[PDB]
Amino acid sequence: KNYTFRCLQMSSFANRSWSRTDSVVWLGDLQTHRWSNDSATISFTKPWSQGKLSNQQWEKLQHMFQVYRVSFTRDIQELVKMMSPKEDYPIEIQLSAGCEMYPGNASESFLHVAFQGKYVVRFWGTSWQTVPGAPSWLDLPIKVLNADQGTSATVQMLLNDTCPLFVRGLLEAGKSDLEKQEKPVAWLSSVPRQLVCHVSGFYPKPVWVMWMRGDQEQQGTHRGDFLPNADETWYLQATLDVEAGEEAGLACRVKHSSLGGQDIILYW
Amino acid sequence: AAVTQSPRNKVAVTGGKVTLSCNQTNNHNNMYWYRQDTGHGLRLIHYSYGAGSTEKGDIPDGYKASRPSQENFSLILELATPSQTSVYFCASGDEGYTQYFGPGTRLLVLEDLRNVTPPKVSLFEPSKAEISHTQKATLVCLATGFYPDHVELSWWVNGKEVHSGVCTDPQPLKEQPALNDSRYSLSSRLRVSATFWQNPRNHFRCQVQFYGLSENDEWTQDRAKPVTQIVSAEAWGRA
Amino acid sequence: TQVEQSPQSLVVRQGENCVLQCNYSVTPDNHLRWFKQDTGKGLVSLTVLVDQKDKTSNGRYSATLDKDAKHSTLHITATLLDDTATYICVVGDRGSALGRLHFGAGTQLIVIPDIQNPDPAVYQLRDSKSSDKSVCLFTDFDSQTNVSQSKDSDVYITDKCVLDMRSMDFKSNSAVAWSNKDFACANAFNNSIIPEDTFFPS
Amino acid sequence: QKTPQIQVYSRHPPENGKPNILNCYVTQFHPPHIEIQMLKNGKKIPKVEMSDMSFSKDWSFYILAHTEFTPTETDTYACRVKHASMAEPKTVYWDRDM
Ligand SMILES: CCCCCCCCCCCCCCCCCCCCCCCCCC(=O)N[C@@H](CO[C@H]1O[C@H](COC(=O)Nc2ccncc2)[C@H](O)[C@H](O)[C@H]1O)[C@H](O)[C@H](O)CCCCCCCCCCCCCC
Ligand SMILES: *[C@@H]1O[C@H](CO[C@H]2O[C@@H](C)[C@@H](O)[C@@H](O)[C@@H]2O)[C@@H](O[C@@H]2O[C@H](CO)[C@@H](O)[C@H](O)[C@H]2NC(C)=O)[C@H](O)[C@H]1NC(C)=O
Ligand SMILES: *[C@@H]1O[C@H](CO)[C@@H](O[C@@H]2O[C@H](CO)[C@@H](O)[C@H](O)[C@H]2NC(C)=O)[C@H](O)[C@H]1NC(C)=O
Ligand SMILES: *[C@@H]1O[C@H](CO)[C@@H](O)[C@H](O)[C@H]1NC(C)=O
Repeated sequence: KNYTFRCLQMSSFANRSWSRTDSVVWLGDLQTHRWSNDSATISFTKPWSQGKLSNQQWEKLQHMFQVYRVSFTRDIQELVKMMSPKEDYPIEIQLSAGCEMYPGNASESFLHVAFQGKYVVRFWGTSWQTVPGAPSWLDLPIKVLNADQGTSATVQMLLNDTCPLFVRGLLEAGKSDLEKQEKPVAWLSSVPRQLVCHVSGFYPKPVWVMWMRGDQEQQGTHRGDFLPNADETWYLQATLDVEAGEEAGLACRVKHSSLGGQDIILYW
Repeated sequence: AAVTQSPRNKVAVTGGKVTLSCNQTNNHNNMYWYRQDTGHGLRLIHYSYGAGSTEKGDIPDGYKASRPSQENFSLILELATPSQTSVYFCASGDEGYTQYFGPGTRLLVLEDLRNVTPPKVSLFEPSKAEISHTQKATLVCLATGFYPDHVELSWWVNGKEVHSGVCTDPQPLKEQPALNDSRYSLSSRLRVSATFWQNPRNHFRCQVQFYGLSENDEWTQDRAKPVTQIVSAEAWGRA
Repeated sequence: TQVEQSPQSLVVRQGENCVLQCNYSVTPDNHLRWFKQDTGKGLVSLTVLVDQKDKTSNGRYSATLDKDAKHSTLHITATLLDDTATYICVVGDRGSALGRLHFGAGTQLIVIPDIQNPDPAVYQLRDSKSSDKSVCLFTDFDSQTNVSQSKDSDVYITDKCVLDMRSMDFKSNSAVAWSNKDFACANAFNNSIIPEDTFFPS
Repeated sequence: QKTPQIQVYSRHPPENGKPNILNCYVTQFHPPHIEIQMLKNGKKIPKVEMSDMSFSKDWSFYILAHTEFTPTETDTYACRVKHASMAEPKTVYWDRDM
């Protein structure tokens, strides 16, 4: 299982003065940190969210972000000034940073930046560069950000070393939570005729759900999207199109790792 | 990578328009205006990221900025006030952190121009006693009767400026301290070797650049209009 | 004000070394720069320090910066008369043009010049355009002598000032006194502690 | 802009009289400013918890609202959303069967 660590930052600038920045952090599909605009410090959303970092290492790392957040806010504002009247508020910046962990001690880090909902910029190698499709005016911002050698060297440290190291630490510390198995519960219902198999409360995400006459997998089964529950489990429904009257005979089979080979079967 | 400011010195009345200019030929996108007041660091007034753009700094009130082109950033004072008396610095830069500073511009904003007066300049010739006692010759220059205290005194020998062997009073003295609008006086020295002074082909000139009124300022009195002007005194070396 | 310099001002004899402190609260602190400013003049850069713990030198100037302490110093070795200036500490909050600079108010230095061979005299100098007007020049005293102002407001006496004949490597102090409204050169500096061996020519 | 997708669903299988938790999942929207309300019989329910906002790989925002409820035969439950991408506020109703 390849685990992706994600730092998601979203920043809104309404006008020249007003601004908020909120962040959430994910390891796979589990939230590990929240950092809202209102809060001076980064919140742990899991007991093991500090990973294997000492207190001193964490304090020094948080402090770096604390400065980054304030600095980022102003730099966007000065960039908007530098570009105007080409670009103007409201503005939405999103960042997606982190690493993907692989078997052995291999990994891969990324830092992607979105402007008004379009991916435009990334950190790659030693510098910022625009990705294909990006407007040319971004070349001024990029040139300016690349002048800052201090920021460059730090971001290279974060992506090349801090991320992988830290996530290895997170994977050890949070193993119990990551490997948890929660059993799904299912129930049935119809609607105008369409049949619905409700599966909810399962962890982890991979699940098998099919409509069945006896043991002939109905080809017509349509899976919905995976919808989350608050308690960090999943919900999913499979719908089957039918002619009224022919419901009797149909059953719902549900396979999931938590069931330990004891598939849930639910006849109508 | 050089930057210039004009004027370098300006005496102005309240309610007047003053324009401070900066020219920079380095193709730098960015220009900045500061003022320096004794007991503070430089403070940012306005700045510009390029042609047509100007931005407020930390102390923008009373000033308006104008960036007509890549090379000109200009600080406009629409209605001048005494509180704007200061020394103004212009700077430029590209994407990097370095700002390259201009040489400065002194502004004095007076309530009234009624006392402005150009100086008299006298040059005093080296003493024969000094020459014989030291083998050195000291000329003295005296600028007197001027108001306000905005004068640059400089020494020229055969049409070239000399700094070696020169010293000038750090500030002028009041001729009448029991009065609020006393005229000022200032002295300076140039010491050369006696044999340099003894040379009748060396031409010595003390020069004072006085800063006062402009051709555009109104003048309501009878004495000549105390315009920005040069007043000077000169002597030839003698044996 | 997030940038504080110390001392406010200091007075030093030529040849002596001195040290200037800068302490700041600027965040972040990408770099610190030291400027020199002669009275009536612009800002000349002496050095710029950029590393977490940094040291640099430029001739008789050297400097350290310690970012954890948010503290820098400027060492001037073997001070010369031309070192007389205000010294300004500047911290930049970015490694690019997006940054603001935060200026200290400066430290004022005065270097007292070393007069090798004193010879205090008082001379009379004549005006070129007219032999009737004249000034009275007190020169070549050492830096131990103070020039006190005149008792009479008819008379004008300037404060001492030091000139350097660079080519001859020669420094000398001087003061000038005058007054049109009977006045003469023995009378001129009566209110000052002029040395005992002062030359008063005929 | 993206117009919000709203999806209402219950945590446990629905039984009249039996306390439960009801979810409103709001997705696919840009920009991030949103007002999400959970309504009982048209009236705003008070103790409504919100997940932190987040976004997918495609940069679109999502958020989960949930609240304690008790499904009865009579009571109707809904999730009402206001967002700039919409002239009118959009209300999706809880249907136990759907
Ligand atoms: C990144 C992976 C995460 C690592 C694992 C840790 C997990 C912790 C979980 C908490 C998650 C917290 C929320 C995550 C949010 C995602 C953020 C992604 C981080 C990548 C950015 C780090 C930049 C750090 C360097 C910095 O603070 N630079 C500042 C401040 O830098 C100043 O201070 C800097 C840092 O100070 C230090 O160096 N301190 C230091 C202390 C001790 N020893 C050495 C140094 C440095 O001096 C630098 O030279 C100076 O300029 C500068 O102002 C930058 O410009 C800020 C913006 C950078 C983002 C650019 C995005 C591009 C947008 C394009 C927009 C298009 C324009 C539209 C108009
Ligand atoms: C850190 O690693 C990069 C290698 O490239 C990495 O870039 C990161 C942003 C991240 O996305 C990561 O997954 C990705 O693989 C080094 O860059 C190389 O540096 C050399 C010499 O400095 C250049 O010649 C190469 O072009 C450059 N590689 C690429 C692919 O651009 C970087 O030097 C290293 N830095 C540190 C401080 O360890
Ligand atoms: C998001 O947080 C920032 C930083 O905490 C807020 O900016 C501050 O706003 C307060 C008033 O709330 C001011 O006194 C400070 O000068 C600001 N500090 C900084 C460092 O910028 C900002 O207002 C918050 N945004 C929202 C929408 O609440
Ligand atoms: C900026 O936008 C916010 C949010 O839309 C608004 O409440 C505020 O009035 C605006 N502020 C200014 C100074 O225009």
